[PDB]
Amino acid sequence: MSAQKAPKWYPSEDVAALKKTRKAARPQKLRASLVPGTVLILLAGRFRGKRVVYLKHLEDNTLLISGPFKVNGVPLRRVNARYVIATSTKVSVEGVNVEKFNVEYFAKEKLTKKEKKEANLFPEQQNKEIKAERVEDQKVVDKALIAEIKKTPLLKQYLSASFSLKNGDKPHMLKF
Amino acid sequence: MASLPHPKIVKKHTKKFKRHHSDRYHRVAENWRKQKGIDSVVRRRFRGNISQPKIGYGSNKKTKFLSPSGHKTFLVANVKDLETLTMHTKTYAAEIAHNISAKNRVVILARAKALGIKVTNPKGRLALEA
Amino acid sequence: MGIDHTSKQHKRSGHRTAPKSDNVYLKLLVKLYTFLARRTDAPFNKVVLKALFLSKINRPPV
Amino acid sequence: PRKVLQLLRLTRINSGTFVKVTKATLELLKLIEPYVAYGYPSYSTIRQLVYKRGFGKINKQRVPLSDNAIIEANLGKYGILSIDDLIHEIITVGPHFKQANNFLWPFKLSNPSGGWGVPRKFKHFIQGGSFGNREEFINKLVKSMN
Amino acid sequence: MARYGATSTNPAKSASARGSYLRVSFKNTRETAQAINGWELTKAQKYLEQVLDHQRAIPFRRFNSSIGRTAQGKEFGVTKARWPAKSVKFVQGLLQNAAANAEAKGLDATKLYVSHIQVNQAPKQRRRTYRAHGRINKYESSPSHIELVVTEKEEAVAKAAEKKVVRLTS
Amino acid sequence: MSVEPVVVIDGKGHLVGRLASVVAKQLLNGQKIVVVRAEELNISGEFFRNKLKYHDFLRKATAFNKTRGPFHFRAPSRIFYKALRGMVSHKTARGKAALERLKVFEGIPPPYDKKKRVVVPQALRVLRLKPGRKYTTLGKLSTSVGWKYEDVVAKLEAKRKVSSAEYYAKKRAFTKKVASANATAAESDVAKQLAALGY
Amino acid sequence: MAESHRLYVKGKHLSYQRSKRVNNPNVSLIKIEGVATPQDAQFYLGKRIAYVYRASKEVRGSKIRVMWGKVTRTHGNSGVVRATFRNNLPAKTFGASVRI
RNA sequence: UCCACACAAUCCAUAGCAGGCUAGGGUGCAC
RNA sequence: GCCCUGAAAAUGGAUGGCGCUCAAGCGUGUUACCUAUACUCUACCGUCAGGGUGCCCUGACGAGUAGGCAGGCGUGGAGGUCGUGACGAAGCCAGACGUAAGGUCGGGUCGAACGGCCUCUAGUGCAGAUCUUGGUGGUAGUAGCAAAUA
RNA sequence: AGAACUGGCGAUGCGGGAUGAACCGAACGUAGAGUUAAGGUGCCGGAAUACACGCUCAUCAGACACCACAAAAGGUGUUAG
Repeated sequence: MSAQKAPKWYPSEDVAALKKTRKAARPQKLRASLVPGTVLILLAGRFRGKRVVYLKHLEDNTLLISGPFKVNGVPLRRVNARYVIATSTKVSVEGVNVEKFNVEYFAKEKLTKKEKKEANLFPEQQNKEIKAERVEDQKVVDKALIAEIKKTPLLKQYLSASFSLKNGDKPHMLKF
Repeated sequence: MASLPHPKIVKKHTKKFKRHHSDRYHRVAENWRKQKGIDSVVRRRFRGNISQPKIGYGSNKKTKFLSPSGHKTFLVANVKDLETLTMHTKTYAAEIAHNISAKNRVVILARAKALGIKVTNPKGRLALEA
Repeated sequence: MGIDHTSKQHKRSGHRTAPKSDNVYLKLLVKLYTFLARRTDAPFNKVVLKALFLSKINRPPV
Repeated sequence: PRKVLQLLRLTRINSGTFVKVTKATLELLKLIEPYVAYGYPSYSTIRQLVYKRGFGKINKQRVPLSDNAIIEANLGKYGILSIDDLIHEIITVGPHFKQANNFLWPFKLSNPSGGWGVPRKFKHFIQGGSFGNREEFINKLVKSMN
Repeated sequence: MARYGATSTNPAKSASARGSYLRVSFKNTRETAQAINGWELTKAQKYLEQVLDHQRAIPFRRFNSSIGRTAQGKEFGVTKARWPAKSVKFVQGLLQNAAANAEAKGLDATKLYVSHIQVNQAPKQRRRTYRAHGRINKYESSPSHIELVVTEKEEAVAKAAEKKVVRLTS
Repeated sequence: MSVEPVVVIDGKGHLVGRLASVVAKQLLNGQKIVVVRAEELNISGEFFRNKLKYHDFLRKATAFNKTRGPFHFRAPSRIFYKALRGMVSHKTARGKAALERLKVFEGIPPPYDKKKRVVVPQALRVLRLKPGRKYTTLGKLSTSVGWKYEDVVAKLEAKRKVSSAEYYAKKRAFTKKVASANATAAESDVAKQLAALGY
Repeated sequence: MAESHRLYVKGKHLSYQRSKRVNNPNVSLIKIEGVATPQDAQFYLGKRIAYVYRASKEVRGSKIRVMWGKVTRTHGNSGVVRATFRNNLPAKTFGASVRI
């Protein structure tokens, strides 16, 4: 002001603009590598089966998976591999959310949820092979070669994923 | 406010422009003095020698004379000196004088907390007595 | 590189607001002149300001 | 020879100035010569040259040749300042295009990428170096100065 | 204990002695303090009586310069050794002084070992003795202080106070 | 060998200076390298000029006055060891450790049955061949210098003799174990092989 | 013919983790921009990644310390790779261009 | 006194990720 | 051209070294790389252009002894102004910055005094001068304490 | 030794050249990223055991300038013209 030297005083919320240019990744990056986005599935191993949502790349390969366990629970990864091939659900992430928190129904919903995509998967597995499919899952990397098939398809599957990610969190404090 | 005190740390030279041939002789004072003669490598002003003081090393005008906390410190003689400081609050930190006695710090500490100017006055208080 | 460029930097500027002002009045009056000069057209007011700033060598007895 | 550089307004290395077509310049250029690579850059490379390296006039500091600044600003007594018009007009070297080539003042070039812009400093285009007049090579050279 | 250096121990537990401004070679005593550190009072007394007799050498780990060598190393093998009798005699005195404090406190004949011994050159006294060619060189004497604390604590405490790493994560 | 922990190298008819370049660089990589078959390495050029260079180095090794170094190394393992010290920065601690990581053994040291291996075109055959002012084996240089050599070739002859026996029976048993393809086979599968890679 | 051999070649340091309990040693994460072919990584692994330690610019410690990595294993398998460092790197040089 | 050894500081089910149970030749072992 | 021949020197071998010889030689062309504080760019400090409201902004230039000039730091004391003090000055470790001269506080010592600001003045800032004086280490547990033999 | 004309050193860092006031590149506030000069790419030592070819076999020889030597005579049926 005035006189007399001269401290502050605060501000913000501004900018600015982009828009056509908003967009360009936003589907996409998928386009370079193929595939859908997350939630992604154990075809293999075992025949009938299973679901997970890809919370993390620690880097690609080293990937974080989750579901629920506030108390006694159920497990969880950081893994460089073991088993996973993609489905047909896509979000507007690739693959970032995370911790290993969930909880309310999570295991079970994800279990009912899998049935459908897996049930869609096994005929296409019979149509191609099965024993062979393990070796694909084992990789993890991945991605280019063949991103296919159908499955049929999303709406509920997105809902679990969107929640899982939101779920993945927690705030509320705790000592244990 | 700003993240600009991250530049103050980052910029440096907190090389520490000491005397040098300081470490060899104890007498040689830790404080800097210019290398008068030619023959000094330092006077040639290369790196590895220690850099010389100039203005150009100087940090951004906004960052200067601030704590790493980013609050401006003003040394506070008494209860009175607080009165300007409470106006600042968030802007300023108060550093309470070495001169200050224990009993005087108490009044000053207690009043400061109500003002909402905690920085280094609680640290200094713990120190004197607790 | 250099030169004309080095020479310009090598100079100087230019006036200078006078060394010390014993008179308070002279310190504000000169500042008042740069003030008037700049908001309007007046060339004289800008000129007078420099001269008041220089010492025995600029200030004219008439 | 330095005082003639100062005359062309090549103040530092990787400085640039355009010159026109005449024997007199050349003869003055001959004293300059082992300072210099020179030649005609084509119609396009000059467009690429103005955009990155150009600057602002006196009565203002440096303000670039960038988009807004040429279209609205730049003084221009003779003719149209606008980006395409100005560039056409210098290249044709017609009336007061020598006043057009009273640019704001030097283009300050990047060092060449890849050193394809640097064939030997030692040599002339006749020795097999960089030095001397060369039309083709100057356009290649300027591209590298980007 | 005395007006002191670094005691770091306990009054109930320890016995004290110190010697003030004795004139003896500062290096020779330093050797002796170094050599007869951690040991009892009885072992040390025999060790020193042996020294005077030329039975036991005192190691000169530091302090060199045509010191006689391994007549026997005794403690370890090391070239340098003497058996400085005067310097030994003052420490015999110091140990006897401590041993009497220990006895008086009622600490046992069995009691423990010498935690701490130092040696400082205190002042160096002035003196001079004249030389040839009308020039002067000085011959001076070193007053020395030696500190002793003998402690209750060495065998026992080394177990009890068992005593230093630990953890991890609040 | 080209990995991270092997490292065993075949000296037979390899170029001394060339073997030493790669060997130094791998020791700088942090491997512990065992250079084998030391007498059999060759360094190109006529022996006479080669011996003249070494002879001066021996003549140098005649003094200083003092005792305690300098040195001229008689023998093929020793020659090669000298070669590394020159190849690697001898000033520094890093360089010094890299030097400690070499072992050079003549003939074969106590059994390394695992094969010693040739380096990417290191061998003197091709690397002579326009040609060959002569070419000199390290065993030929060192007979003239003196003998850690005399015992080493003596062992080489015994090692090669013993191993040469082994290799004949090894190979016999291998082609035998092997005749798998002397075709069987076809069995749809071979079509799979041709495809399998193919695509 | 070959194998690798060739220089192309850019990369990123993702981050270098100088980590123990005192148990664990030191890790370095590298992401080369596109490179090694999936095949070129896999038949191989042990490709040595050398970054020069130069002046960039202003005064960086411009030293005759040429740095060499090696790829330990992939983690990323088509892209990202694990590396470790052994030497001494210049000062907090995660970020910096990877290269031969 | 010290040798050898524990402990910790330096082709199938399919949970639900992962495994890893159990119905029905290749290679590690005190050799 | 090459090359040998001409071609001999003193403490020990080198072209910087190892020392390769269809080259790691040398010459002819040629491809790709590497590489400075350069050059470009990002951020920002001074000067000068200048602009604008004790303050903010644009762009250019910007190593430096002798040396000129200009702004600033610190000292003992005076006066006035703002105060500070029975745990002050002072000390040593540290803690925060100011490129920087310095600066501020804390540990835990200490047991009476001390800052700021303005204005002034001066027994006013040191590594050194075979500099002064005092103190202290290595030299050392070293030379000497030896020619009437008592 | 003593002039002229000029650049540098003095008073000019940094990069090259084994080291090295005045040789080359380069004129330097800070810090970073990029890319380059001079000059270099078997190892030390970035970076090629590069590509087309030709000579040389003495260890010539790894050298702009430099306390980098080598001549007259040059043989010569060495190779080439």
